[PDB]
Amino acid sequence: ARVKRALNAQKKRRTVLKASKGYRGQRSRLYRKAKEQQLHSLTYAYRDRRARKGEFRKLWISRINAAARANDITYNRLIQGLKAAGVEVDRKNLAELAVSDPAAFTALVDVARAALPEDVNAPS
Amino acid sequence: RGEVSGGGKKPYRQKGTGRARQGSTRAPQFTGGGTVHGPKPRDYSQRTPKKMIAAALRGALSDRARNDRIHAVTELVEGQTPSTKSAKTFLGTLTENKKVLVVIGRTDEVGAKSVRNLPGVHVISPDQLNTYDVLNADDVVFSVEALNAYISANSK
Amino acid sequence: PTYTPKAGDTTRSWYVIDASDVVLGRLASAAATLLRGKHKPTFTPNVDGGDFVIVINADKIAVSGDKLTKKFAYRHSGYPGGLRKRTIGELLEKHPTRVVENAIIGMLPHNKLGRQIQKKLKVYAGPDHPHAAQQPIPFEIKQVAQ
Amino acid sequence: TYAIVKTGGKQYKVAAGDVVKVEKLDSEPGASVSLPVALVVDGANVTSKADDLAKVAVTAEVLEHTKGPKIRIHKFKNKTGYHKRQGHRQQLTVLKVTGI
Amino acid sequence: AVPKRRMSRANTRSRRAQWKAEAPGLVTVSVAGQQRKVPRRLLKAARLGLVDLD
Amino acid sequence: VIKLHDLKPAPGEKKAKTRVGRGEGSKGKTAGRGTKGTKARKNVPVM
Amino acid sequence: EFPSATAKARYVRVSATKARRVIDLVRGKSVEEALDILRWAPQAASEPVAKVIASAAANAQNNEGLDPSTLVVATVYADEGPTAKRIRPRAQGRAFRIRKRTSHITVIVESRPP
RNA sequence: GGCAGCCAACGUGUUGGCUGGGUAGGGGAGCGUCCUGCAUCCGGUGAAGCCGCCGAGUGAUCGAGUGGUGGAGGGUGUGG
RNA sequence: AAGUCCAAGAGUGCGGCAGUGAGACGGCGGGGGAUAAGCUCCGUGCGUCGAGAGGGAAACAGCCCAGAUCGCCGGCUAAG
RNA sequence: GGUGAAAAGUACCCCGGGAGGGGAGUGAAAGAGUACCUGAAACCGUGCGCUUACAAUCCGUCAGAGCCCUCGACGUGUCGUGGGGUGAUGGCGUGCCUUUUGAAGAAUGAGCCUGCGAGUCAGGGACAUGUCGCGAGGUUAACCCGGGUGGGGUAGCCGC
Repeated sequence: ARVKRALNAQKKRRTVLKASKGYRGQRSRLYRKAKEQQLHSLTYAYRDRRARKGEFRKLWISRINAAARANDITYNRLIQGLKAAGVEVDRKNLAELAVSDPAAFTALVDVARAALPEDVNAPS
Repeated sequence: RGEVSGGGKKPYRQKGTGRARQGSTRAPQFTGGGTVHGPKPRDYSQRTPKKMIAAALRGALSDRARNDRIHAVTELVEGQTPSTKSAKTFLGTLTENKKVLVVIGRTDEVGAKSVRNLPGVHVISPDQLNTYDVLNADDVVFSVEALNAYISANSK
Repeated sequence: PTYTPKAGDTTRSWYVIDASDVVLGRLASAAATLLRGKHKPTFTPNVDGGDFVIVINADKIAVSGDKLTKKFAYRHSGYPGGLRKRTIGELLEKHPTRVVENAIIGMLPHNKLGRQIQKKLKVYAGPDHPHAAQQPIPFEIKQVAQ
Repeated sequence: TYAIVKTGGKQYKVAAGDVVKVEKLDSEPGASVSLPVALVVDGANVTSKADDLAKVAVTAEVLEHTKGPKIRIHKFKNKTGYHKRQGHRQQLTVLKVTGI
Repeated sequence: AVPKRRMSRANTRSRRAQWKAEAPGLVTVSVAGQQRKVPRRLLKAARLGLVDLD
Repeated sequence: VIKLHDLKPAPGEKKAKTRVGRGEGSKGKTAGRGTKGTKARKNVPVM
Repeated sequence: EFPSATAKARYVRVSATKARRVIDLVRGKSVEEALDILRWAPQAASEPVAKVIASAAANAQNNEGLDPSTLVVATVYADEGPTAKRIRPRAQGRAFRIRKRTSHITVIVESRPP
């Protein structure tokens, strides 16, 4: 029973090269060099799927802080005040309001400032 | 690599040539070299216990008898001259299934020849009756003598 | 999905910052903030969404301690021994806009977008600037208290 | 008017007729789901108090259940021989907000 | 010395594009009634009939 | 009726040969032998 | 699509790169201008190219019944062909490989309006 | 919100609690190849192969889904 | 005596199969050294790397936080 | 090694010295032209789309403008539960294998593709487990008879 390593062998090669369609140079043409980049490609995909949440939260925080400064409040005091007021709007939607509806963000800024302690620096 | 022709000599020096160390042009990696673990002639027959063989056959015959797939016959055609047309007609009147195992005695050359040329009809002797044959056949047609011989040889 | 600034979404304003008596670090930090656009809720780090900043009176910037004579701006030409150094005082004397601009590009990101951001920093050493036709908005550096 | 609905552990800004993909829901397509709200904004009014939000619920029709993109995990450690291939298709529910 | 690494196809192509021929500048000349095109350097030779205009 | 296509082995009668040396997913590379040594290329005798 | 004629000079005894060096001088040009450029181009690979282009124009005039003056070399390209492998002996009895390369020069001339 | 390993409960497989980084290595279960017993099904109304498209699977991989080339053998089940 | 106890996936015994038997650094206790070495040799129900991704030490196996089953464009935090 | 079922292997046109081709023909097919079944990859072109000449890039990944196509919608050209190509820009990002305490390592091997290339087989072997058969018994070896698997074979072997 002599089996040729051709039908079976080409399947993973076609898969890896199809995935590598778009890579520069050998990484898109040679199965071996595409496989090396595909290992790194999916390692990065996993890493960046897990870091995308953090980096989008960073973007949201940057925008919320921008709107907070516009509304004359600090971002951390804004978050403190929102928590004290019991506003459970996450940073994604807060930044959405900051960008689309600045009046809503000003309303929430007023809420957070109202719910802040009379003295933020007091030990409480 | 020891059976393929040539390859006795070390192809080239051990060191200095910048090439991989080869000890023969017939090593397995070489094109045209020898097969490492390729097939060798083997005797696949297995010493299955006699009781296991007999029980498997009795079980196959039991399955057929339970399903009413065992038929008996005094003769296959009529005697003397074989007649495939007559034998096919009779096996049609008996069973409409395709695979039929005709357990016929050694002496009934007439019936053997007559039924021999039907496509899905294996012919076996009562002493050679075996699992694979009975299981492969949809029906089992015994000549009365063949059935009696099998029953005698087994009850004995 | 989160808002992404499209083609016709980056509106840039013009801020003029008076550097007289302002700390170099403060001025540069606030200028870099404006140039990046960290003050806009539409901020996106992959976009040059910032505002033009015109620093005036760059020659009367304020430093602290002995940095005016013991802090050196270095440059290497590539040729061996080609390390020139000029104290902040000498640099203010020769190229007054230099000190402030170097501080601001230092505080900017170091990449292609950073160098595209630099183009919006129009620092001037005199009390006057040419961009009066832009109606630049005066910008005082204020701290959002807590 | 738009509400920041809470559904599937996440929050989504929606308005009447907006379509959102959310985590899976135990409702057949065409069924209606009442989802709690983190904040409603009606033009100018902003309902932020949890007391007044617990009384407003965003109603949404389940258009269908879909499967998200095919994530292909291939955990790899070099000089180790450790590869682990894995796949994922998150089960999501598509909701069209009927109103608030 | 020997090339330490295979040159990337991009670098190979960019350096290989520099091996190109320059198109000769062709000037019209009247030979035997019909008009032909020859290099301005061979213009005098064509006028004097010294160029084998196939 | 029972047929040759109905005959199957007993549950747990047959076990899949272990294909050693085929990829890192199964017993790959060293083939269950570990790194260098005598036992990486030969069987040390029992005595 | 403008009417067109093809011509394939196959197994030309010129390296495909050298055939291309002269093809680039003419691709897209009128047939008459292409033939003049190839006539005065120093590159010896120009003769096969000129012959392919002339054959394309001749096929256009005869087999397609097109006006020669309206023809331009629409798409001309030289592909690699079979390579013969020869041996060049060198110092210390080391045999290097010489590659006698060939090229298939394909010309496709189109009859474009004036 | 999805999957998987152990365990329990009751059922006639649902739930729940824990637990699921991993080299040497151990155990378990599988994908794919071609060769065949048997059984079936597809094929000059176009098999395989190859190139795609649209997709599919928790993985190896899959398309008795499809289009191009093709020209004659293939698939599926269940075993060896 | 309790706790842990739908688990530590514990301990012990007997079997199938192993791999390992080159360790590294860090804290503490020590020998050799010059109470040098990123030195060397020990002890350490000490840790981590080895075989460990993620965050922090800038970068930086061994340091600090923390042990990656998968997906979220949710939230709270550790070291910092 | 493989044209095609059959040589029907291009009587006679055109470009060329020829090669080779374009016609025209044979052929079911010339996407079978004695370079010939199928015709993969490497490799080399050409055409089109996007992108790039201020930029420091393990060549990816995640966000992602712009541009170019596709499927729907509404039937304004703009929005969508869309899809595909390209990728300005930003974040993150130190090849694979081997061997190591530890390698992206400036340690080893690999220029690339295709094909091949390594725990296999014999034995009433040994041990252990699974699974059948029969069971205080279980098996038979050689050999004999069967155009086959089947039937005999009580010598021995292991139990006891």
